[PDB]
Amino acid sequence: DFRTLPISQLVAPYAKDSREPSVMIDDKFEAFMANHRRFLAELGDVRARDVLEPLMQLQHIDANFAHEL
Amino acid sequence: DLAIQKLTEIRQYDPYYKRQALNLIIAQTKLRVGFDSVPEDLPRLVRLQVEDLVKKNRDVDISLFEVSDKERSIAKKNEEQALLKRLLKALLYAESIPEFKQEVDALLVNLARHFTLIEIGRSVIDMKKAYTPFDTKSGEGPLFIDNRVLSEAILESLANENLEVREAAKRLIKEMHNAAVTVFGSPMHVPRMTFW
Repeated sequence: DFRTLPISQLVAPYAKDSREPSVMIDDKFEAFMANHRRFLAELGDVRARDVLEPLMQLQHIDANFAHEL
Repeated sequence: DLAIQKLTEIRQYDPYYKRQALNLIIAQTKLRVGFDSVPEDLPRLVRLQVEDLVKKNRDVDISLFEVSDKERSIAKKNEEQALLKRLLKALLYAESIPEFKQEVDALLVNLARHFTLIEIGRSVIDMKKAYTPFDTKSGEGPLFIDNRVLSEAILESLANENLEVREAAKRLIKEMHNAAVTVFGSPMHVPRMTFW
C-alpha cells in the first residue's frame, strides 16, 4: 500500500557518515526531537478495536453501510 | 464517507455518534501516515542534512531515489492521496466543536512538525538531483503520498464560515515556520527550502 515518505529512507544516505555538525545542538532542538520521538512511538499503536468498534456502532443509523458491512 | 458526513454536517444521541466518527477518522489518518523506526542519533543526521543544504555539497549518495518503481499503479496512489486530503480537511473542520478542539489541535501540530522534518530531507534530495546528468538506465524514485495535501486542506479551510477553522489554519502555517526556524537554528537560511 501507499504511505507518506518515511524519515529512515531520507537519512539512509548518511548511514556511513561520521561527521560533526558545525552548529552545536541546543536544548530547544533536543526537546523538539524528544517530542517528535514520542509522537512517532504513538503513531504505531493502532489496534483492531480502534477501527472495528466505531463501525459496529455507526451501522445502526445507516442501512446502506450495514448492507456494505 | 459516512463518518465524514456525520461529523461535518449539523436527537440527544448525536454527540455519541460524532465521537465514534471522530475516533474512526483519527485512526484512519494514523494508518495512512504510517509507522517508522528511526536511528538513535537522529538529531546529528538532521543537522548534517541542514549543513549540506546550506552549502552545496555534491558528495551526497542518492542512488536509493534513482530506482524505478515499475510494478505499482499510479492511479491507486492518486486515489489514496485524495482520500488522505479529505481526512485532513475533516480533521481541520472538527476544530469548531468545543469538546474536540484540544485533541485535534495537538494531533495537527504534531503532524505539521513531522512534515517539516520530511520536507528538509526532500529539499536535500531535490538539490542533489538537479546536477545529475542524463542516463537511460536511471529512472524516477519510489511512489508515495505527497505530504503537501496539507497545503490544499489549509487553502480550502482559510475561508470557512467558522472563525475557529480560519484561526487554526493560520496557526498551522505559523507552526510550520516556527519548526523550520527551530531546526535550522536561525531564520537566515529557512527560505532555501522548496516548500515555501
